[PDB]
Amino acid sequence: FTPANRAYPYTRLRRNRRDDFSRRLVRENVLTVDDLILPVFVLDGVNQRESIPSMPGVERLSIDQLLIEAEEWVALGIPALALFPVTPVEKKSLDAAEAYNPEGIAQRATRALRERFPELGIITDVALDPFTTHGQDGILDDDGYVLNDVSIDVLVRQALSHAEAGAQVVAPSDMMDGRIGAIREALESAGHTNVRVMAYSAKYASAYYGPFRDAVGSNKATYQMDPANSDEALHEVAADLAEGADMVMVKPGMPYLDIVRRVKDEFRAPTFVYQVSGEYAMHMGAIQNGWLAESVILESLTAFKRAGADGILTYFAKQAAEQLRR
Amino acid sequence: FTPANRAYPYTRLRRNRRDDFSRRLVRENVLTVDDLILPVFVLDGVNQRESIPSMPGVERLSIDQLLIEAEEWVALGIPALALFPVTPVEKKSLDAAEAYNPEGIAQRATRALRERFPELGIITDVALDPFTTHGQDGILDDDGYVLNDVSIDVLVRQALSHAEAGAQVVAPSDMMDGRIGAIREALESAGHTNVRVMAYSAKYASAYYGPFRDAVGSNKATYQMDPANSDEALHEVAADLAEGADMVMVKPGMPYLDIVRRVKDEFRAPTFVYQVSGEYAMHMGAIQNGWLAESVILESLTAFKRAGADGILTYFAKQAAEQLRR
Amino acid sequence: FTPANRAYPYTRLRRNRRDDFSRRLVRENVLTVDDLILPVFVLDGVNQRESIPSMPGVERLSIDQLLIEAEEWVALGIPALALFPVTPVEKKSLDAAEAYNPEGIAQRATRALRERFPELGIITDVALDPFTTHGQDGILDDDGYVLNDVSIDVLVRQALSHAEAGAQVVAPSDMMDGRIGAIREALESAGHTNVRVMAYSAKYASAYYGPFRDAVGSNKATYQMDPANSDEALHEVAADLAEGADMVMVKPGMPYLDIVRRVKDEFRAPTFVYQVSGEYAMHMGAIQNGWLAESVILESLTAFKRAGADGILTYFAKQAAEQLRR
Amino acid sequence: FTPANRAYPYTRLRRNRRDDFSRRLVRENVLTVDDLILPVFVLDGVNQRESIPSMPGVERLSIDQLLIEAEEWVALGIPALALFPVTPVEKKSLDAAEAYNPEGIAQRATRALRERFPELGIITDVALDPFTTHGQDGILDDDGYVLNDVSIDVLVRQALSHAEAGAQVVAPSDMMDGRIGAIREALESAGHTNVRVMAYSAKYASAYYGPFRDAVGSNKATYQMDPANSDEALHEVAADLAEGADMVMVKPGMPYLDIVRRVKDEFRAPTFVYQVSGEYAMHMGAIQNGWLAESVILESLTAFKRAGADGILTYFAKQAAEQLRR
Amino acid sequence: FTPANRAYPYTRLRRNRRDDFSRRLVRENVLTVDDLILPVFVLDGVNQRESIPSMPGVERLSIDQLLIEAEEWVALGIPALALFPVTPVEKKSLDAAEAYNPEGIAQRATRALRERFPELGIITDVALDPFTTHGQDGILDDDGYVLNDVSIDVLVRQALSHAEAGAQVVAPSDMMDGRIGAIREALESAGHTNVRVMAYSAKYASAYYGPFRDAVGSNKATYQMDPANSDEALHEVAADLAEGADMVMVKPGMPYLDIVRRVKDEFRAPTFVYQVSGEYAMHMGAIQNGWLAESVILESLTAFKRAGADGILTYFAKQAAEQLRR
Amino acid sequence: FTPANRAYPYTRLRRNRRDDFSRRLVRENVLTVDDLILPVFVLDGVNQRESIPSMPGVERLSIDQLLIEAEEWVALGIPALALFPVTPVEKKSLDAAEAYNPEGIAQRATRALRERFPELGIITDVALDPFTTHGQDGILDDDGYVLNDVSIDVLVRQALSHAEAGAQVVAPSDMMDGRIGAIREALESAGHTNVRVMAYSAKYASAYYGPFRDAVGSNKATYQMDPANSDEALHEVAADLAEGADMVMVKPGMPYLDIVRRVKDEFRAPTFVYQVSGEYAMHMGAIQNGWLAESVILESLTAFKRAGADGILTYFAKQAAEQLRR
Ligand SMILES: [Cl-]
Ligand SMILES: [Cl-]
Ligand SMILES: [Cl-]
Ligand SMILES: [Mg+2]
Ligand SMILES: [Mg+2]
Ligand SMILES: [Mg+2]
Ligand SMILES: [Mg+2]
Ligand SMILES: [Mg+2]
Ligand SMILES: [Mg+2]
Repeated sequence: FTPANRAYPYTRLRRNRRDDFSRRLVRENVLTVDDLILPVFVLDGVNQRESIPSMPGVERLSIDQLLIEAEEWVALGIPALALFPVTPVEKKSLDAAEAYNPEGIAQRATRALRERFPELGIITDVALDPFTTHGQDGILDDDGYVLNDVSIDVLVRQALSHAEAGAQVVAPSDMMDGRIGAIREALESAGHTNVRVMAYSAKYASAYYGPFRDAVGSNKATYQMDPANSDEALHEVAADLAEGADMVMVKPGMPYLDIVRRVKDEFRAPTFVYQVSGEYAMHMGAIQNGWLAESVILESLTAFKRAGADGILTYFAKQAAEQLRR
Repeated sequence: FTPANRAYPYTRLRRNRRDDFSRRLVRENVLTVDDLILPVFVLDGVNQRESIPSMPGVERLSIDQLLIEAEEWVALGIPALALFPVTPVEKKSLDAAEAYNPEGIAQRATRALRERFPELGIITDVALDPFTTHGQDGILDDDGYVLNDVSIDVLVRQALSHAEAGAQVVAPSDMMDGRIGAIREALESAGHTNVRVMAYSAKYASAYYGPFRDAVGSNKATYQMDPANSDEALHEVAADLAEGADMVMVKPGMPYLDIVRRVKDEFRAPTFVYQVSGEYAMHMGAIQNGWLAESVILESLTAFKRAGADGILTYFAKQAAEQLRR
Repeated sequence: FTPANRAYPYTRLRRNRRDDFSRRLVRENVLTVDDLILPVFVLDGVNQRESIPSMPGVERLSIDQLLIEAEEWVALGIPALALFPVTPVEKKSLDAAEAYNPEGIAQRATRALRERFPELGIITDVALDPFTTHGQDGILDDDGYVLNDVSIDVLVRQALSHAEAGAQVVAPSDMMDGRIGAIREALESAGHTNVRVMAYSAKYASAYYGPFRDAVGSNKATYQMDPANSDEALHEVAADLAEGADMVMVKPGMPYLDIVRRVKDEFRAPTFVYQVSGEYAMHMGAIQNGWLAESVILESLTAFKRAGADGILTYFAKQAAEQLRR
Repeated sequence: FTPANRAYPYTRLRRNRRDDFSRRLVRENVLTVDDLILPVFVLDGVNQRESIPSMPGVERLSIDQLLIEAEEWVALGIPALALFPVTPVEKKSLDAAEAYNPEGIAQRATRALRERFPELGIITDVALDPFTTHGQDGILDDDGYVLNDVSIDVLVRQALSHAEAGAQVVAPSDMMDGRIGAIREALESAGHTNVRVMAYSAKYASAYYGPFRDAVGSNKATYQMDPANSDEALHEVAADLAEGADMVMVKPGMPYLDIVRRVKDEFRAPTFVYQVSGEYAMHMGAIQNGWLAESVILESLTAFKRAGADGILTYFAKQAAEQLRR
Repeated sequence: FTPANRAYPYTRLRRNRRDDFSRRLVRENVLTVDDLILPVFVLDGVNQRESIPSMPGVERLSIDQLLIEAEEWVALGIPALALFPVTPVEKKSLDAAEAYNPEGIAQRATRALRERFPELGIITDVALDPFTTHGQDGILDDDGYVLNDVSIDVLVRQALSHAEAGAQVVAPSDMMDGRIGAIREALESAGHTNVRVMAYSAKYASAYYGPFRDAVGSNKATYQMDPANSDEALHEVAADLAEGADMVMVKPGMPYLDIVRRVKDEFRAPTFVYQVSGEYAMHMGAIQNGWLAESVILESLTAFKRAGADGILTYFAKQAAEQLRR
Repeated sequence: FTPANRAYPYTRLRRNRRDDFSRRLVRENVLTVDDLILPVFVLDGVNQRESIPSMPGVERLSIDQLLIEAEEWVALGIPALALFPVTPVEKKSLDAAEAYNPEGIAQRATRALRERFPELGIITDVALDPFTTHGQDGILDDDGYVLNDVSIDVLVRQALSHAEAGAQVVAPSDMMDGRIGAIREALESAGHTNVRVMAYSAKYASAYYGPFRDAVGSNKATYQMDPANSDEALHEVAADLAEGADMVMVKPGMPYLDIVRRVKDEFRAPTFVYQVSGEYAMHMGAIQNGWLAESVILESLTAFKRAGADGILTYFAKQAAEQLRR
């Protein structure tokens, strides 16, 4: 940046703000539907639609209902969904075998969506915490610590089962060291040459995941990042890029826009951000109370674009796409 | 940033995360009470405390009551308050003369606080919109446009009145071009050599100010910044620094943490951020609903520190200070 | 850095200095107990406490006494100790076998502290100079030169014995080329996945180690760095990061704050610094003589934080923690 | 900095360390006598040499004695002296008039030295605190605050008196805002076109000045810098360069070597550093006690060179010069 | 670089130039004997000293005479010699076997100097052009092109024979791709752990080598660099650093000071420069004609230091060392 | 610079060197005649050509003879001449009045050339040293010091006289501070809006000017730059650009190519360099002696282009132009 000796009154920054036409001409960023990814909670069974108290307006959907809702998501131009299965309690186990079951919810939903909506991106969640008995992040040693490499073995099986089900993108959310490279080598070995890996690169140990936990039915500091740390996120992303990630993600979203910006600025790679359950809930609640105008939805999403995000995982994706088409 | 060829498994970023002691050693940023500024809403009477509906848990206080609660804020070590008077409708006018009234709420509160707590920082609000007939940002021309230099004349008189009342800091929130230099020159000519000017430098035309209206009882795009614009913020800050600001501020806060980052990175000057009414209300609502843990408060405030903020204007200051103490 | 055309009298840098509250608000760095690591000299035997003339106020402690003193170090919140055994003269030998003895002082002290204070970080010293016959840095060839790779073989055995004793961090202080990578591969091979390596990366051939030598009972230019060289430190650290170090350290401390700064700025990695025996002795002596106020202790430590250090090895850690709690 | 993929064992940084000749070839910085400035304490009488208790080995000297010892300093090639007069208590006053007295100690010493050693640089101290009733930094208001611009008026008269006495360099150590520009303009208007101004630009509110008080016989936070602050030093230096300083100084020295580094790196201007009384005393005390080898003197001074200093104000200048000669 | 708004007449850059003492204080670089390497031409036989018409004052020396002259080079403090054998015509051959002969001139001279002057650095020339029949750079294919990898095989044998003879540094001047890595691996494999490799990294196809060719008794564009190219030199040096060079050199010298500067600035590695035969001859000739003052010698060498060189190969090394001691 | 992991044998930098055509394609810089400025020595008579002993092949020419040879220079496409008058001793004086004489050699030559070759650039020398009694650089005070601002008064009158004579470019070589701004302001006030000012910005106190004295028939350290200093050159250039120079020059040339590089890199402004009399003489002497091939001329000039020069003042301009043509 060079200020170029710009000085009032020769320079008045209000002149460009004076009229809509000039504000439009100098506008640095615009949000479009191309930027939006919808996370969706997927139930077992048939003809199920369940509200989530902590996420007003978001429903968990059985696969038949998901296919029905998706017709309109596609009609709105939403490029991709991110699937989050709501695992039946009885399918949770010590070594998370359900993660790689070809008849698991994520795998079934994937095959169904790929057949019905061939152009719709399906991003699966590579993660053991939907399948472990008490939502722990992976396979535990005798001290209750999440074992890094052993958990990766299971994550790899899971990633392969998602690729087999036809997922165009797998997104590992587990925060094990080196899992991106492990998953990429396994995809490459098995001939899944074009399956994208969207790394959750700089994922923070956060209070903002609370409502998601309520939605899926479920310590973090030994794998997820300390919210205090910014330089560390660069090291996380550099490793995931070296290991072969096609896209890198920051999570949570708005509370870490500084991280989105540093990551985009330093690596110039496809950079994604998750506007998490907590962010959605606090915005929606404030809107319902009449504390915040509905225009806050697009403002919050524009923030991600300005900060350098290429795409945004957001529960507002349908509302935003509606407000963008209109 | 040099990645220095760090690679798994020689590099495992979980090793520093393994134990609390190493997490503490590598922790990049820590919030303290010396980062906190409490905004307070000030009433015109005596023995008055009112609850604000759209800001649950925030009260408007008469000066006598403000003096009482300030005992607690000072005991907690909160360095400064930012005063926001709740102007009676009868004192509102087209010329905003109440802005520089020696017996305006802001002026009376300042005098009372400076006398009772000589070490407590008082930051006054240099702004016409609390004093105009319908909350417009300044003096209007025939077209209803907020005239720049003519509004500045009033803001200067107001800043001088705050300095006369003993405010250590005046904070112009008006977003007229060149007002920082005009206020600084007036303060200098009048001999108020040490009155700090905290510029609201990069202040966005935002939906997040919604609940503030409910607190103080009140076209923004022609003076406040387009949320889409990041480069433009650097030009705003550069001008305010040239014009004599001792500190510069980004507003709103969490939706603009990338802006905080860029401003701190490029200017290396004292950088402040406002966690605005809508950010407070969003968080408080989710906490009250039991959707989010109370730990999000410290998490939200830590973000500002990590992003580069030196100080945070936050309605959570007392709560935060009590959590930091214990 | 962009100066932003800031000019007296519009800019007066004394305004922020005018009051405690504003000095606090703009304060760029603060020292906390999270930043402190205490080095401790450990004797053989029982019920031993020996003063060190060249390090007033520092005592060498047998393990029983160390456990007793540690209760209070932990109570003060000191996150970690760095152990320096005082090796009995008769246990020194040509090929430094004592370095890896499971019944060596460092190994015994480690097991005792890990059991008694499970949350306290134990940083061991990976070094052959406590175990060689005349304090030489490693294994000598027939010319009296310290052989690089042969010394690393012994250092690796030692590092493994520390990991076996339960040390969470091993800190190689030997300045052999490539020892960080050698030690990391051996830790990885043996399943010590989470043992941290705190590299003494840029360690200078220094006169400031004199009192430490007195404390432990003991040429340098062929392995330790020439104090003239700054660019070279970057090459040292880049290699240690590539080789898998979790933290990198500069030593001595205050005489090399420029190096701390370059290292933090260039690599953005966890950066440590040793305020060595000589630095402690000259400060303590000057304080005892009434030449320097006690406030110099916290000033010297604040310098490390400002310079970019994440943690500081300092014999003042107890005094500083006391003065920070109070 | 490009690490250029250097890796062990292809890269072994010990190879250049192997022999004295290669160490000499790669040596990045060398101290010489042309880096050294000797501060001297000057008495008001004749045939006077006094030992300073808190600065062992440093003497206060009458002008006749100063002239004698200067023969030795000149023979050693020390380029400049910095004069610090020891003002008799009777000459101290609220208006600090002695500061510009044509027969003040500083003015008499300057005239005598310029005549006797025409090639020797004389750096005078532009400062009010040697002349004020109780060593306060400048003229006080009713509240006991050091008034900026009014103190500057006195400093300007003083700088002019030093120039009239023939000083080649005036060095304002007062830390008033804008004094460099005010002194430069006065010097220019009076025709002292070639009088250099060595600004004390980044001078910290430090405990390290303790022994200086014992030498000269004498709220600092309101003009001197907070030790925590690094970015702020760049703003101080930028202003002094704009205002006409020929050289800029960091003070104290070794506790602020990161500041020396940053200042040299960003401005590429002649950069000076003061190894202050407390740094001297710390080192001298440890040497006298036999805790540190006398080689620490050259090591401490080499640090300044490596950090970026062009010149060092040091009480060790004569000792250093004798060591460099032999 | 930030100009810091420095402006005449507040800034007059002549003030620092006014007096010797201040010019000395701000002087950015100084040449010392530590910077000098003497190239020497070595004859077969005994009691030989031959003048070189194109290099006035430079003599070729048999080994006995070289030992005699070296006593004084060592007395002057010259840290190292670079040896250039004058190969007997009858020892030149198709496959340059003389390069690795343990009884070759370079090998014999090396053993003799290492025994007699153990502290003197001996830099040998790894090159096939002294041993090929018509001074071609290496082994020719059937088109007369210098084969890269086959020539490296011979260069490696030669480098090993120099290490065996005791050379502390080998300097490959051949400009084959990858020879630095090949030579380093062979040195490492054979246990020559500390033998330095001083790469001729960015060596240009130059007319300035003419007199050297006369001195040793002897197309270039297919291996030596085009004098037009600057970016290319960075690629050359990056590769040599990756391949394990301890020092990197630019050649010729003064006509490529821009390259010295870029190389030092970009890599921050030990950077050397050869002031070649042509540079020496044109300076010496101009001095002998009375066209240039003798002071041009030190000026030319100071240029290398200012440009960023750590050491200089120069036929003026004895004259310069004399003029530096005196 | 990103090395982009280029490694042998995948990267072989000899591949582009293999054939003339690829060498031509990758060639980074090319000298042309549009880079060349010819300095010429101008005599006061008619029918005069004199050989300069210390500049073999360079002639001093009367204006009539200059007009004749200029036919050839123009036919070769040389864009500009730099005039250096050879002032008769009778016209030399303490006040240097001949400098602005409308019938001075420089003024007469300019008028004659502008009329005869309207497209040929004429660069006059703004300098007092051709006109002062003993070749001193300007007007002297009682101490023999070259007074800055008083010399500038004469230089301004001279620059105006050159502009009146029709010079398109005035080039002040005097090294007084602020003279560029003073000349620019005078030219502007007099309406010479398009007269270019080519500042000698970074002109070193050099031995390389020796033969120039023999050409024109004639303490430098107090105005010309110390050869040791590089950072200082950037401050000199920044000032001249601020003061209105259209182009800036480094002098001497080849000994300061790092300075050319830094100046072009930092300012990106039209950058010129003087291959001075001593550089010419060194090269010419070696060529005449048969020590160096005539190809060194183009090699020396290509260096300037590669270093960043836009134009070169060179006594080889005619030779170079003839070589470039053929
Ligand atoms: Cl004030
Ligand atoms: Cl003067
Ligand atoms: Cl014109
Ligand atoms: Mg990771
Ligand atoms: Mg503005
Ligand atoms: Mg190392
Ligand atoms: Mg200042
Ligand atoms: Mg190469
Ligand atoms: Mg100049």
